[PDB]
Amino acid sequence: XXXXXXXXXXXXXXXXXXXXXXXXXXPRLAFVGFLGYCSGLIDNAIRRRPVLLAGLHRQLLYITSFVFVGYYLLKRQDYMYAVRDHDMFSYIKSHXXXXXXXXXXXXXXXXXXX
Amino acid sequence: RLFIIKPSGFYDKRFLKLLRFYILLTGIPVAIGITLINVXXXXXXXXXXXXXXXXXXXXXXXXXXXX
Amino acid sequence: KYIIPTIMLMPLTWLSKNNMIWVNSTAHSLLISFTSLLLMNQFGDNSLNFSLLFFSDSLSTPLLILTMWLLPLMLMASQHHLSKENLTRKKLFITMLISLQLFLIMTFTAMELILFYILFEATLVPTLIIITRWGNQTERLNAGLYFLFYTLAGSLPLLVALIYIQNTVGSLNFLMLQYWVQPVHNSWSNVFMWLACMMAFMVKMPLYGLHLWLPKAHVEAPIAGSMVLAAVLLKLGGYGMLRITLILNPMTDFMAYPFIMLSLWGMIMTSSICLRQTDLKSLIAYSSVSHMALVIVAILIQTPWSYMGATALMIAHGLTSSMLFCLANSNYERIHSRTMILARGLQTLLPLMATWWLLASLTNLALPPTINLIGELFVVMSTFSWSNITIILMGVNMVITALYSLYMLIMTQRGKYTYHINNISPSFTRENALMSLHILPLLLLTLNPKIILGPLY
Amino acid sequence: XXXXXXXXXXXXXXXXXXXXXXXXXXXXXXXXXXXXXXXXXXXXXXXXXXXXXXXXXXXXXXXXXXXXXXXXCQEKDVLCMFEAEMQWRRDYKVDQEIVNIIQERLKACQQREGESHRQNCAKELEQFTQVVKAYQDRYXXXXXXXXXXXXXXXXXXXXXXXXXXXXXX
Amino acid sequence: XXXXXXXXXXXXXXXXXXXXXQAERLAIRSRLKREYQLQYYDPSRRGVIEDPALVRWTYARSANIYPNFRPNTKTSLLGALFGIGPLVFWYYVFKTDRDRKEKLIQEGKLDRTFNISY
Amino acid sequence: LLQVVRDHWVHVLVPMGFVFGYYLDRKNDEKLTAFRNKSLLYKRELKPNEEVTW
Amino acid sequence: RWQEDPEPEDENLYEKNPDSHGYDKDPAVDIWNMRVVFFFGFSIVLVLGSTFVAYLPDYRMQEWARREAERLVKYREAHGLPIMESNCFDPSKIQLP
Repeated sequence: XXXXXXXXXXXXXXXXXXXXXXXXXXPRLAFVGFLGYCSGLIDNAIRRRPVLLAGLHRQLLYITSFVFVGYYLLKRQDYMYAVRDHDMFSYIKSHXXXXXXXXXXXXXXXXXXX
Repeated sequence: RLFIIKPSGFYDKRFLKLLRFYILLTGIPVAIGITLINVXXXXXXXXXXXXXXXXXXXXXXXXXXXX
Repeated sequence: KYIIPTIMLMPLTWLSKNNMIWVNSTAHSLLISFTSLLLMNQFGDNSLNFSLLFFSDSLSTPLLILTMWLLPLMLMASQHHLSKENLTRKKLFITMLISLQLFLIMTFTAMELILFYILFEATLVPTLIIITRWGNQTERLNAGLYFLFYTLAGSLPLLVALIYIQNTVGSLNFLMLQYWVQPVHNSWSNVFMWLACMMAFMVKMPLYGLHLWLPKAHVEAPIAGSMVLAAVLLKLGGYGMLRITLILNPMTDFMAYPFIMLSLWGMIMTSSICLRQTDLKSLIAYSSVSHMALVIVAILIQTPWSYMGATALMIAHGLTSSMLFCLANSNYERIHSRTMILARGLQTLLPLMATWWLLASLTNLALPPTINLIGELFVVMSTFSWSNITIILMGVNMVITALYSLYMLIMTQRGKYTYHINNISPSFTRENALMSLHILPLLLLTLNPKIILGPLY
Repeated sequence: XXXXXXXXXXXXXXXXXXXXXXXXXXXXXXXXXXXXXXXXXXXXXXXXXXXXXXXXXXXXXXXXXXXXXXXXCQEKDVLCMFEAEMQWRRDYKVDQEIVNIIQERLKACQQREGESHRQNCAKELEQFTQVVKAYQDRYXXXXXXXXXXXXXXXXXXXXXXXXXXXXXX
Repeated sequence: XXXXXXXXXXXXXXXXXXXXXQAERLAIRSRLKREYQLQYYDPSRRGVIEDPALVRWTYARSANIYPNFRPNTKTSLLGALFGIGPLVFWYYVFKTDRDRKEKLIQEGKLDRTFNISY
Repeated sequence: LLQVVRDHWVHVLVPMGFVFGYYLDRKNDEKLTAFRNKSLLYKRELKPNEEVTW
Repeated sequence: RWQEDPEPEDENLYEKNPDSHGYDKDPAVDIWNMRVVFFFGFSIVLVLGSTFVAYLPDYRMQEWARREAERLVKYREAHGLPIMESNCFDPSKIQLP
């Protein structure tokens, strides 16, 4: 859902629903953490400094900033996908007539030659 | 006696020597591969009894190196 | 198991000292290629999925092993080039091959169509930078722009094709889930649905029309000859034609009928030009059109026998054409021109390389069962079940298959070399090693070609 | 053995009555080479077979039968289809090598008779014609590449012809 | 191509114009030979000589593609009929053979009983 | 100890990268625990070992 | 006028100040690379890799199917009349039309 109906408008993270549990040491977090390290490699390409890998130790600021913002950004990702599924399952339960079930068949299909 | 037509030869003959030296270096497990059939038994055709389905090798016939 | 050690090649070349570089990039790549054969070959009746859908198992793809085979070989022939220039420039264009190897593994492994598409066009980016730089002759841009504006013009219609399928019929994803697919009713609205899935693979696999993408990429050489092996990988990189035709459109073969006829004339006319041509690299460039045209014929028949010949020819051509380009590079490094007539002289000046010239040329023809006899002949046998007329056209092509190879031999088998004074040393220890690393894997496939053709084999 | 039929027994007995000569060149060379290196090869094979002693029995052949056929479960669902599709592909891979055995029975007939060729046998000729015709109709051979979902349509196409022809007569 | 009599020594006259014509041919022949003579007979070279005539021969087929073809006329359309034309020629050959085959499978079987491959 | 550590530093990373890839890609099967004993095709009852095989 | 364009020079290792080598510059780097690790891949991937290829680990039911077929032939020959194929995976289908 795009427009809020049950969720509170303008939230820092969620706060209305907190129970979901965020991912711990996820493969998704590692890629954002890799980009934080990658940003601390190409910064020495702009301002000409000796060695991209073994240069200035202000790289720790670049890794942490990508992790801290990324953790909050992925927390919203797990939240928004949950609400999207929650409203989907509630739509089937309340209406029932919109959904139809079919199982087990013996229907003929056209066979291809050559 | 004549001086005759000249080729490089030194670069050419060395490569064939350098190639075969590393074939011979890994020609030892080729020699062991023959003795693996000789010393160790390969496989026998027999009906399986209901006790164990797979142990070490699940289903492999011929050559001990396959298992 | 496959990805991650390939990614670790990137910090390997940069961290190592300036005197080394080439020793670390070649040796470490060889042990990863050994482990690819160790695990991927194991399969049951139907090949079961590897893990979660990021990189999946191989069902009918022993072609991944070929990419692992060229993984060190794309560094061996490029040793003669790049050495004159800066040390930082050397490290950059080894890592562009590593990035190519990273994306090429992902294409064949991952059993997908949605995420496969963003890896299919992703191989074009590193090759573009590779082609547009280090080109000794001019018109790099008249080949570099043509490299994308042929492929991307045909492949961008996959966005309107693939997404249209998953929005209506379940989801594409695993392909092992893809049995939701119902046969196409065949209507005028369903014409552009089939064309958009095909036209993407009609460019990478060259036909008679829209085929000029390939000769421009080969004649205008990227770096020496090792990058031309990656251009061979792009031809077989469009392997999804094996997957789309079988699953997405099984009933649709009536619209395939004009496209077979186009590729059938892309056998006589593509071979005729490959006779009177001047450039040594061009006479491999046009023979590679006809050899890959055989595969396109086999796919559109959809018979179980044809896919056996199709999968064989992908590996057969991937190690014979690349072998021929290394021989073209070995003459390009000595004579400094790609002219066939000027670069004339085998056996007298090149005593041991001439035997490698013979073995590479004859493999284009139907030799004792190496891979090309299991490749070409299987398609010709399958075409008769389609129509009786085919072998009258296909037999003429079998005459001109000699006319690629023998004309390349004879125009170099004259021991004159009056104008030429260079080429003192015949071949370095690495140069002779290149020629052996292409033919001897095919000579090992004589004993067991089960891992050379396997769609339900 | 057991599965392969072949001939029951071969005669092969020499008389040698006409001409004294040097007995026979075929008989003298057979007796000489049997003890020269053929006896040594039999002794070396027996020495290696006895050296094995301990041997693993092993399961070899695997079971797994039926687990619901493809023409019983319908509608696009991964939970039911996957077990059914694996069963059909198991049968198709075996039936590729079933024909191979029957083909080799016809291969055995050709050599053993030679001059007779088509005049005798008849049993192997009839067995080959029955299976291949059934293989052509049921196990694809006309309906493109192998697919379990398309196989049910191929079986329905043969069933439709049987219902239409019998109703008219 | 050959005429009624093979050209080798047919129709030759001394005259005055023909005598100067052979002098013109030898003038270029000796000029291009001497620059080869100066390049071949020295040990200081070591390498393959360029020759501007041979490079222009390779340049004739590899290049000069789009600088040409600007007068299309009726000659280009005749070449199109020899190229795109034969593709349409087999369209009435392969389809007629397939329609012959497809009719046989449904009614009056022609396929062999001992057929199983593909 | 000083001669080996200073000269070789990048040489260790590639074979260790294979082990790191071996561990990471294997542990993905723990995410897919469904269908281990269920569905009779390779199903077997446990006697001593827990959950057949990983 | 070219000014700075003229700089091209022919370069070849061949044998001069190299004795016999494949790698450009330094004899110590050449021997340890071009003959050792270049041929180590020739010994592991080619020679030790020849044991695999397709031989040993069965490879997609090529050897398994032969033992499975033979026992199914002898069983069906003794009891049944039809050999293997008669009605493939079809037993009581719910009509057609």
